[PDB]
Amino acid sequence: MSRNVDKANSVLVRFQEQQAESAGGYKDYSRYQRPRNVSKVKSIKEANEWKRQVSKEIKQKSTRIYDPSLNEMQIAELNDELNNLFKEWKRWQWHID
Amino acid sequence: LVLKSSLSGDEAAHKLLKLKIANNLKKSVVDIIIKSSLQESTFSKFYSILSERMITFHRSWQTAYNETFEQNYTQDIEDYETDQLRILGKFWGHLISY
Amino acid sequence: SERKAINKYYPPDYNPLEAEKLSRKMAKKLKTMNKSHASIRLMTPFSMRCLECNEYIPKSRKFNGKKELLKEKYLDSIKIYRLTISCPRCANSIAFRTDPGNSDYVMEVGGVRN
Amino acid sequence: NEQERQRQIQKNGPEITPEEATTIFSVMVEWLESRSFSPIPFPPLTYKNDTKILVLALEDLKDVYASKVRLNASEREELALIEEAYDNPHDTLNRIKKYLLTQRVFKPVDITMMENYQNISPVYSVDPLEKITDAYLDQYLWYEADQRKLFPNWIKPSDSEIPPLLVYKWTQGINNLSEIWDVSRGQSAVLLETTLGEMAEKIDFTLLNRLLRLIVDPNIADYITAKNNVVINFKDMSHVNKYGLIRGLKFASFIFQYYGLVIDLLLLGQERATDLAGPANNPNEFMQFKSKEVEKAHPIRLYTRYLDRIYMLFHFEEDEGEELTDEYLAENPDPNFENSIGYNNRKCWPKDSRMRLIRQDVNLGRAVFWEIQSRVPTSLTSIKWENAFVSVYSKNNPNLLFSMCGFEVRILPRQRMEEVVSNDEGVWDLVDERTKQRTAKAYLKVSEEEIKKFDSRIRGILMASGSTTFTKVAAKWNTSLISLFTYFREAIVATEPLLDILVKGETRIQNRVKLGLNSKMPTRFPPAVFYTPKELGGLGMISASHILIPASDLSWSKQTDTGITHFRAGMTHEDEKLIPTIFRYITTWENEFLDSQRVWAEYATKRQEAIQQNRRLAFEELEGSWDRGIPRISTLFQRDRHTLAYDRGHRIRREFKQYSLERNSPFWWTNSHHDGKLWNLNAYRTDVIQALGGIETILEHTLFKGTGFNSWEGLFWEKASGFEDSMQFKKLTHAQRTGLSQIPNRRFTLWWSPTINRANVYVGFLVQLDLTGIFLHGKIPTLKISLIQIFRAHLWQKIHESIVF
Amino acid sequence: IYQSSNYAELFNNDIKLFVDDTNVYRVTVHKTFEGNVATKAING
Amino acid sequence: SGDLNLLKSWNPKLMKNRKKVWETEQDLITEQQKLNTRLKEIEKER
Amino acid sequence: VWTNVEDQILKAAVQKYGTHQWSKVASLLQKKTARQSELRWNEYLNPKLNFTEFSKEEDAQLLDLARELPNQWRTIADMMARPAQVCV
Amino acid sequence: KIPAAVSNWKNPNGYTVALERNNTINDGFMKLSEALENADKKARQEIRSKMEL
RNA sequence: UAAGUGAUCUAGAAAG
RNA sequence: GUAUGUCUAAAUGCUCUUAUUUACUAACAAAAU
Ligand SMILES: [Mg+2]
Repeated sequence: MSRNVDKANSVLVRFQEQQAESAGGYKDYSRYQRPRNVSKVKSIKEANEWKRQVSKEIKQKSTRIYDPSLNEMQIAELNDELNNLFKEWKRWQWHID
Repeated sequence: LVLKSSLSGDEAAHKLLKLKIANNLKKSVVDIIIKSSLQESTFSKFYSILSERMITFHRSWQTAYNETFEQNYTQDIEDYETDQLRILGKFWGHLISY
Repeated sequence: SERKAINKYYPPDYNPLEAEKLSRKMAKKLKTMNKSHASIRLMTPFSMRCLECNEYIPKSRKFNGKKELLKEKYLDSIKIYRLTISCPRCANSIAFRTDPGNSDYVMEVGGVRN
Repeated sequence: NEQERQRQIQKNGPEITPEEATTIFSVMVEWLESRSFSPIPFPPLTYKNDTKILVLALEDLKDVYASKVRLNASEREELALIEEAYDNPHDTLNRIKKYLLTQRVFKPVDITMMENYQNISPVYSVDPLEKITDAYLDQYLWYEADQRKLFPNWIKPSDSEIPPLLVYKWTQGINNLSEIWDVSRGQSAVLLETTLGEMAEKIDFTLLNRLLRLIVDPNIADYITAKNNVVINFKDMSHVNKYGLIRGLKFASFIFQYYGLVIDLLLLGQERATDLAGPANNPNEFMQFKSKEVEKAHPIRLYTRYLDRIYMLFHFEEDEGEELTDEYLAENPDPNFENSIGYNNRKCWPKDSRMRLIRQDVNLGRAVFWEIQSRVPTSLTSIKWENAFVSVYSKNNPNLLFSMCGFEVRILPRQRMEEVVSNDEGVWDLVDERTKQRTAKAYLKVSEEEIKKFDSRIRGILMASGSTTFTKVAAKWNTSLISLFTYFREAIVATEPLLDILVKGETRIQNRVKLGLNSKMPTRFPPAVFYTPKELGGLGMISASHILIPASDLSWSKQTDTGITHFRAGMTHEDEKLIPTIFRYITTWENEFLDSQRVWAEYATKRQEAIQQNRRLAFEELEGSWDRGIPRISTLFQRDRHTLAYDRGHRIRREFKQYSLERNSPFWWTNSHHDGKLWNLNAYRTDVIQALGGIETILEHTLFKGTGFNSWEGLFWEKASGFEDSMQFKKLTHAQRTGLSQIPNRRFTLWWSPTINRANVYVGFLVQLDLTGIFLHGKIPTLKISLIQIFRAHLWQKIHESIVF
Repeated sequence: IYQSSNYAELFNNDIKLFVDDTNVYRVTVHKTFEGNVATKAING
Repeated sequence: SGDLNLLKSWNPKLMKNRKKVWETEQDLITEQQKLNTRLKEIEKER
Repeated sequence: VWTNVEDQILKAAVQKYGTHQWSKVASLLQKKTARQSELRWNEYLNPKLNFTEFSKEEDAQLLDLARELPNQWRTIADMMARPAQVCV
Repeated sequence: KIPAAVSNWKNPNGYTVALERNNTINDGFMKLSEALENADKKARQEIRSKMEL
C-alpha cells in the first residue's frame, strides 16, 4: 500500500470511518463521490455538505483554468466541466427547503 | 562422522577416546576405521596417525588392532578389490614400520 | 509506529468478516478504489518524443504515471496495460501499452519512438 | 607515481647503461646459439594449426564471459566480435595478421585497480578488437616456444605441472641431490629464494624489442613493443607508458617469461645454464642431469624461476663457504656482529625449527645473496634484501626452509631428526629415487601471504552482500573454501593461523545469512539450516569450521618446538552434531602425487600391451584408475583433446589473467580441461545429511510436514515448464545460468520457519502475529510476511470455524 | 514445493468412472407475494 | 540502482511476466495444434 | 566509422561539456562509443594537436627517433608534439 | 587582476566557450640505440663468419 | 605395576 | 526506506465468487565454476 491512497482505502481505515459515521456522525464528504440524482437525500445536512463539496470543486476548477498555456485543450475541456459543476450546484439549490 | 569431522588424525583419535567405548567395541571401532580408510581413494597418513594415537593410548586398543589385523590377512583380505587392498597394506606397513 | 510493525491495533469489537463486509458496502460509494488510472512510478523504456512540444524524453527517465487496465487482453489470460506519462515542458498526456507478443511496448497516441 | 617515474626516465635516460644492455644482448645471443634456436617466424596464411590456435583463443575469450550473466556494452561488443570471428575464421585470421603487420598505434588502456584488501592490484582492460589479436599472439608464440624449446626446463610456471605438484617435484629434487644432507666435511647447502623486484616495471622497450628480434619475427616484435607502449587511462588522468611492460595485455606473460630467462641466464652464467638445460638435441627434464659429475662441479645445483620469484639451491663445501664469507666481510665490515640482525627468517615456523642464526651460516647466506645481487644489474631488475630469503643447511642448521607458490616448506632430513617420529599429516615424506627410501621429511604450512589473501577474499565475499540471496553467499563461500583447500590440501593441517581464519571466516559467513534474518540468535540457527544441502532447502555450505583446532603453549609455540596437545573449541555449540569437514574429502597432495606416479606408469604399461597386441586402448579398460592421476588419466580420452594439445603455455596465461580481469578465477592454479577435476565433493554432500540425523530429522526442522505430504521422495522446488527456445534474450548464460536451485531467502525462511521462529529463544519479545495464532519470538523479517501471505483473508479463523463445523 | 483424439482409449478392458458434479448443489428461486426472492436449495 | 521498471509487475521485459506469456502461448499453441490436425483430417476426408 | 556532422557535434559538446566527461558526449552521438569518442577527439578534434604536415628537418628527426626507439610510437609522437597514427 | 577560469571537469551553467580546454632526450636514448643496433650488427656478421667457418 | 577429570564466545530494535 | 508539494469561505438489505495480484514501493544491494 505504498503512495498513501492504498493506506487510506485500507480495510482498517474504512472500518474506522464506518464506526465514526455510526457513532457521532463523522462523515467525510470529500471521501465519497457526490451522488448523481438528487432527491435521494432526505436529510438537509447531507445535502448542504454535498453542495459545499461541489462549490469547492468548482473553485478548484476555476483556479486552474486561468493558467498561462491557455491554448491547450485541457483548459477548453474544463470550461465544459466548469459549466457542468455550475449546473450541479444549481440543482443542489433545489426548493424543497 | 567422527573420522570425517576432524582435520588431523590426532583430532579424530581424541574424539574417539572421548567416547570411551567399552573394551568389547574397540575391535568394532577399529574395523570401522579400516573400512573408512579403504573407502578413501588412496592411503592417507591421517588414518595411520589416528591408529598410532589409539595404540599409544592403551593396551586394549593395541589388542583390538592386533585382532583386526588377524581378521584381515586370514578372512577379510580376499574380499577387497585391488586398490583398496593396496591401501590397506600401506596402512598396515605404516603401523608396523614403528 | 515503525515500518516493520508486526500487529496493528484493532478495537475490542472487530468482527473481521463483518468489517470486511462493511468496507465492501462502503467501497462502491468510495471515491478512490472505485476509479481507473491508479498512479504508478515508472521509468520510460521507449525513449521517445512528446508529439506536441517535441521534448525528447530519453530512456530510463522517471515519471509518476497512471497505470490503467486495458479490457481487451492479449490472447486470453495475460493482461496488458496503458501507462500514462506527461511531457516535462508541455502537459500532453503521452502513454503506451505493453503488448507481450514481442516482449516490448506499443505507443498509444502520445509520442513516437526513436 | 607511475607517471612521475615515467617522466624521470624520459628526463635522464634508461636506468640500464648502454654497455650493460649490449653485454646482456650478447649473452642472450650466445645462449640462443648454444640452444641452436630457430627463431619464430611470422604466421603464414597456410600455416597448419592456425585455425586451431584461433579457435583456442576464441574459447579462452569466451571463458571470460561464459560464467558471468551481466555484461556491459564493451563486453557485449567483445562477445559480438568473438562470434563474428567464430563464424568467419579465415577473414578474422587475415584481419589479425594485417593488424600485426601494420598496427603500431593502439587504443588507450583504461585501468581499474582491484581491492585485494591487503594490497591493491592493477587491472589493464585492453580494447575488444585488439584484445583478440593479442590473445591469438599469446596462443601462437607460446605454442612456437613449446615446439622449438625457447624456454628451458627450469622456468616452471609455463609448464603444465600444477603449483603444488611443482613444489613437490622441487622438494624431491632437493632430497635427490647427491650427498646433499651430509655435514661431515662441512658441506654447507644454501637455499636462496627471492623476488625479482619490479622486473616488469623496469623493462626498456628498445632493449626488449631487440631481444624479441632474436626470438620472433621482427615485425611481431615491433607489434609487441608498440602494444606495450600505450596510453594508460584512469578516470580523468592518462599517461603514455613510455617504459616498463604492461602486465595485463594477453601476450605480456610470454614477454615477461622471456625477460626472466635473461635474468636467469645472468644469475647462472652461460655454461651452468647450458648444463642445466642439457644438450639441444635431447634436453633435460626438470632438475635432471646427464651425469652426476657435472651436477657436482658447479656450486649451484638446482634452479627454478617461478613467475619472477627465483629459487637457487647452492651446495657448498666448507672451504668454498669460507672464501665467500671472507669476501662478504671485505665488502661490508662487521665488527659489532649485526648480520643476524636484519636477516629474513620465517616467522611462521618456530624458533627451533626455523633457520638458526650461527655466525658462519648467517654470514654465508648473506654472502650468497650479495653475489647474486652483483650478478644482475639493479637497473635491469631490483633484487632487494627485504624481498629475499636465504635458508642455509649445515652441520649447525638442519632445516632447509623455503616458501614456494604459497607453501612454506621445511625440508628436514630424518638422519638429522632426533627420533624419526610417526609421520604426521601435512608432512611429505621425501623419497630417494634410487633406493626408494623415505629419506627426508618436508613439513608444510600455508605461507602467511596465502592466508592473508584468503582472508581478503572472505572479506570481499562478505562485503557487497547486504542483499544477496543467502544461497549465493553460501556458494561463494564454498568456492573460496574449495579453492583454499584444493590448493593446499596437506599443508593446511599444520598451520593454526589459517585454521583460525577459516573458523572466523565461516562464522562471519554464517552471520551474514543471520544478518539477513536480523537476529543471529545461536539457537534459531542450528547447523541444519546452513549445511543441509540446497536439495533439502538449506544453504548448503561446505564447512571447515567444526574442527577442534590445535591449541598449544603460545609461550613455547612461536619459540622453540611444538606438539599437538590441548584442542581448542573449534567453531560452535553443537548438539553432538559432528559436521564433516571438506578436508577429509580431499586427497592430500602427497597421496595424489604418488597415485599419479602409479597410474601413469600403469597407463603406459597398458598402452605398451595394446601396441604388442595391436589395438586401440579402450577407455572402459582403464576404468578404475579413471578419476585418479595428475593430470587425471581421463584427460587422455575426453572427446575434445586434439585442440587442447596446441594450447601450450596455458598455465602461465591463466596466472596472468589476474592482471587482465576485474574478478579473476579462484582456481587459477588448476584448469579442468588440461588436468581434469582434481577434487570431488559429492561424498561430502552425501555425508553432511547423515551427520545432521538423516533426512527425517532435517525435515522436522523444516515446515515440510506443514505442507501435508507423506514423505520427501520426488519433491522439488521451482520446477515449472521447460524454457529454452525463448531464452536468447540473455547473454553468455549458456542456455540456463545454473542448474542449481537458488532458494530465494524469503522462501528459505518459511522452509526453516519452524526452527528460525521457535519457543526456545533467548530474548525474543513474543508478539502474536496479526489475525492468527502464530507467535513470533522477536521481529524476524521475511518470515512474518510469508506467514501473513499463508494466512491471508482471516485463514486461521476459517480453519478453526471449518473444523468446528 | 511441487510433487476428441483420446476418445477410443476410454472403452478398453480397464475399468473407469465418469464423475459429474454439476447437479450436486441445485437451487430453485421464486418470489413470494410480498416480494422476497426465496433461493431454496433442492435435492441434488 | 539504475532501471526501475525492472521491479514492476506490469513491465513485460520482467522475466516472470515473459515466462507466463510463454506458458499461455504454449498451452494455447498446443490446443491449436490439436485442433489444427483435426481440421486437416476433416478437410482430407471431405 | 565517423561522419563529419557527428564530429562537429562532438566538438561542440566538448566545448559545452569537458574533455574529461566522455559519457554525456557519447550519449549525444547515439552510435559512437564513450571510450571511442575520447579517442576520436584525441585524434582529430582538439586544435592544439598539429595534424598538418611539416618541414624536411622534422621528418628527418622523426625517422631518427624511429631508428633509436624501435617503433615505440606513442613516445615518438609525444617527442614530436604530433599525433601517433599520422606520424606512423 | 585574476582571470575567470573554466573547468575541464565542470560546467555549472553549461556556458560553452571557444576551446579554452622536452624535445631533447638524454644521451642514453641515442647511446643505448647505438649500443643495441651495433651489437645486433656484430651478432649478424659474427654469425655469418661462424657459419663460414 | 601407571591411560580415559575438568576449561563451552554468542544472544536484538529503530532509523538509514 | 514506500518521497513530496499546492488546493479547502463558516436507497435498503440480499447473497454469490476464490488452489491468485489491474497489487503497490523501490530509497537498499549487485558474483561465478
Ligand atoms: Mg540518507
